[PDB]
Amino acid sequence: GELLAQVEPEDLIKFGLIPEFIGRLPVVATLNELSEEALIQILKEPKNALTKQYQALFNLEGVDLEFRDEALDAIAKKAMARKTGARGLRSIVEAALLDTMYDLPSMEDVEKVVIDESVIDGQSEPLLIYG
Amino acid sequence: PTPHEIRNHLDDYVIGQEQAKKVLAVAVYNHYKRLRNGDTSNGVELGKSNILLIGPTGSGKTLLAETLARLLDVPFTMADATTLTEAGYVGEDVENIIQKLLQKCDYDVQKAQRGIVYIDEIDKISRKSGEGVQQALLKLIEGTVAAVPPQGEFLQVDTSKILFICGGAFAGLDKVISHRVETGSGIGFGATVKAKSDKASEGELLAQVEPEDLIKFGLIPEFIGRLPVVATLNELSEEALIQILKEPKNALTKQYQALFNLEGVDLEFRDEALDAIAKKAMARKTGARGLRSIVEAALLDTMYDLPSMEDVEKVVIDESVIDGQSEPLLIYG
Amino acid sequence: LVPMVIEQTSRGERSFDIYSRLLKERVIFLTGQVEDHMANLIVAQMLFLEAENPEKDIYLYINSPGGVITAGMSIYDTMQFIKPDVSTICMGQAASMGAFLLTAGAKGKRFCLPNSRVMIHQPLGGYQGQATDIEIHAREILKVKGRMNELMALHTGQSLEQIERDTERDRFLSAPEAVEYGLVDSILTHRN
Amino acid sequence: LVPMVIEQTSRGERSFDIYSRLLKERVIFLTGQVEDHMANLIVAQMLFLEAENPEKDIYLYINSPGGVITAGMSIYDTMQFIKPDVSTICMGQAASMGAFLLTAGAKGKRFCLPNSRVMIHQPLGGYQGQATDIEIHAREILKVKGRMNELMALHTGQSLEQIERDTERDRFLSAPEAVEYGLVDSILTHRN
Amino acid sequence: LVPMVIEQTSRGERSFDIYSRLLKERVIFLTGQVEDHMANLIVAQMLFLEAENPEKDIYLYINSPGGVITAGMSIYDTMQFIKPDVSTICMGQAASMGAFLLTAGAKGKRFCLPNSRVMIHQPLGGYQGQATDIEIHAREILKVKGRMNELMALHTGQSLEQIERDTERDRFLSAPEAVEYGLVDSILTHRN
Ligand SMILES: Nc1ncnc2c1ncn2[C@@H]1O[C@H](COP(=O)(O)OP(=O)(O)OP(O)(O)=S)[C@@H](O)[C@H]1O
Ligand SMILES: [Mg+2]
Repeated sequence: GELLAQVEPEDLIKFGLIPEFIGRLPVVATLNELSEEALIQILKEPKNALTKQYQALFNLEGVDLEFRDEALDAIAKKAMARKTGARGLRSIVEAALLDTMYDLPSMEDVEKVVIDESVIDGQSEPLLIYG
Repeated sequence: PTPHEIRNHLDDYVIGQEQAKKVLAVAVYNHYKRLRNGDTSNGVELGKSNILLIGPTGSGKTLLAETLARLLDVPFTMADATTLTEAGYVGEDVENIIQKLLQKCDYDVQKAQRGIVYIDEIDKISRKSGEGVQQALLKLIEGTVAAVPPQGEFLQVDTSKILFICGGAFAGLDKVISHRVETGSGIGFGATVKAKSDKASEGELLAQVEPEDLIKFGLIPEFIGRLPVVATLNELSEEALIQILKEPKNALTKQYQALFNLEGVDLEFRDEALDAIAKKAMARKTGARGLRSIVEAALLDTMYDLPSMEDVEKVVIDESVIDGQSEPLLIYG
Repeated sequence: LVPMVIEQTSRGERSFDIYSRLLKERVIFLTGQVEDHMANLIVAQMLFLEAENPEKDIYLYINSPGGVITAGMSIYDTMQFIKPDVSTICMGQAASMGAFLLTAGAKGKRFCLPNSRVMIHQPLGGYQGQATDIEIHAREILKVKGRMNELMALHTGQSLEQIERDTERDRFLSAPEAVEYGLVDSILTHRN
Repeated sequence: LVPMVIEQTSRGERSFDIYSRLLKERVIFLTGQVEDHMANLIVAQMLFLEAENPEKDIYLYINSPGGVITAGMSIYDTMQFIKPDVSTICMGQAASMGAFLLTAGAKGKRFCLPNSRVMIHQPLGGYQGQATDIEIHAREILKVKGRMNELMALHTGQSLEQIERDTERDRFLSAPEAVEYGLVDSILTHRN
Repeated sequence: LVPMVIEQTSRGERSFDIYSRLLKERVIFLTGQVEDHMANLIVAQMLFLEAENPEKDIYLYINSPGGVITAGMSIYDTMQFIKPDVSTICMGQAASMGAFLLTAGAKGKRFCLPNSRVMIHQPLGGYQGQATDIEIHAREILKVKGRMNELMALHTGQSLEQIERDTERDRFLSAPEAVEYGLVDSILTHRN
């Protein structure tokens, strides 16, 4: 993030851009990789957040799940390690819930699913209450 | 226009480099006055006079060729030698850039003959491949019908009537020049050690440059011969950068102030603030290039909040504002 | 055997030795008894560094029991002549001429290791021959003793009389005591 | 003669000696009697490794009967100053200054060969001259003895009184006994 | 060991040593007792510098107690023969032949360090054998003494009688006294 904040025209020319093109763009809006605090916000606040996408997916069979607060931050840090931006959040949740979607429809008498930091970390399996 | 008229107009957009302006103005006037005489009544042929620019990085060498070209309606293009431009595996031939100059002139080869194609970073291809680029560039600098066939039927224009200006920020050239004319050792008690932060005499030494110095730098004798006209540029001192903030017609201060005048708010930069920006700019080593970035960032905070704030008549920026101690004072009214 | 290190640069791989690699970073070494040959070598290194950059500090590690006084005076003059400030760090020990050079560094840039030791003593000499010749040599050594004492008091900040009394015989001072005496400024224990 | 090994890299073949090749992997050798010249060389190697990577461990094989105490102190300070942890492995023997440096390594990283031997003894010195001078030198050596004992107890974890009694005379301890005493942590018998 | 410095040039990186790098800038060193081997080396350096540029000054640092008189005379003649002016700077000490060469530099270009010392004395010799042979050698040394005194008076500007009286025995003069005597012109304390 800091490296991109300081750029010079010679860098763009060396990359391949013709020198005239750089001059035509006096304004250079440089972005920064989303931080851990920003990842959690984008994980819940957005209307189309992947967290709610999976919740609606399970509603087809009549099951719902909730993500604990202690688990949201854990998913954000793992995504930062992947260095894939917001795209990494979807992959992390998919792998954690991969086993849940593999056997949940087969099982019967399922009411709700609870996932915490330990479940996503692989320490234990996701919790499920029958009803 | 006569050379005197050219000098009067160019000094308004660019300040300093008095010696470089005299030689550059005469070179362009002599080349163009010859082209205008297309009839060539006298049997003597008119040969091109290539120009050479030598100066420290950020001295405005590129701005001198572009600004001077704007004075005329002829097209101007630029190229970079750091990529080893050539028609082959060495790199990308600048011939494509030549066609770009033709495009600017409504794709008319007749007008393309008045090109001012400029090659920058020429000193980066000095012989230590490096020498290969110079050899392939010898013919291009002079008359040569061979070139990339245009696609507007395939033509073959000659590169004899198009002016060629090669300029690069030679590194270490001041050392060889000193060892030739200037006396004294560089190491020892009696050696004349040049202060890095004081005694900026590099510009004066460059003036005493001869073809022999370029030979030792790495340039092959053929390349030097192609460039008969030689010019030098002196480094811009801390005070020089201050003048560039107000004296130039399209200066940074005048541009930002005019922008704020649109909303009825006028900003004034005091002499104390101008010197503060210049001193920090020198440390960054960015030269005049970084002046626009640092000045814009300093006033970026208030510029964003200026349109939203109401009851504003005219703002002002103090020296402490540049250092970040305070914010631009606003006079309510 | 001197290990050969390699420095990675844009131009390409470069061959250097352990001492040469540190020299490129404005670092000098003073090991072994002080003499004319070794002293001249150190002076040459200081001049080369000054030409490359007359502003960057030049470090010099002093680790030796001492040597010829005359050979040591040349190094002192070079340090006080070159514009760059010479930072002296005592490693292992610094006695006789070594101690004098340790306090000759730029004020506020003198350091020493926690276990380093510094010893100061009066000049040592001696001549044999006729009575007249012995008198001349005796006066010469006495003059050198006075000049050395004055220079020591200038850096450490102590009084001239105090330096003379402490130089009558060998005096061993540990690193903590060196700071109080004025030979050094601080002690470099761990990197922070 | 020093064999010349070649390292295969993407750039191309590179020429190096046996000692230089291991130095590139953060490995240092301490062979021969400790002195000012050899001690200074070791210090230079440690500084170079720290600059390249201030986190990777720096190994140092100690194999020597000892030498000048002052020269050894410089190496000890460098090990405790550079951020990288210095791992000391005893090969063959480590006596006098060698034993002190063996226990000066980072806690939990000290090793020794199964047949290695470590000997510890009090400082050795001696001065000749006038009565006043002899008294000054006697006090200096005594102070060095106390400081060395305190440092030894800090690493091995033993009491100060225990170290003093064991240092009154030469004491030979095998590799298994070194672990219990606290000089080393474990013994490297076979690679696992 | 001699550190190897690298000079950055347009052609490319170049390998040089500490002494070679300074030699490229018209700098010569005179360290160690004067003899035939070392004296010949200095003469060769002066000739090479003259060919490269017969106008630029050639520096020469004199730091030695002296040596063979015959060997020193060769250096003096070379300095007065080559068109470039030879600038002599005294570092550390300059006694016997060293002092003579210090005052042999071009007028107005002689310098010395603030702590430098210069000593002047009459020629030293001696022969053993038959009475006739001893007489011949005695006359030879006497003639050399007279010639040396005349040359000294030519540079320092003092009278011939004054030089003879001062050369009867060793005379130690500090840097400030050297300027007044005429051996040197000024003193280089700090760079300005
Ligand atoms: N004399 C000057 N007057 C006004 N602005 C100047 C002057 N010199 C430089 N500048 C400004 O500084 C910028 C950079 O200077 P230039 O020398 O044109 O850069 P450059 O020549 O492209 O550097 P190189 O050779 O490619 S590394 C210019 O685009 C101008 O905005
Ligand atoms: Mg440019």
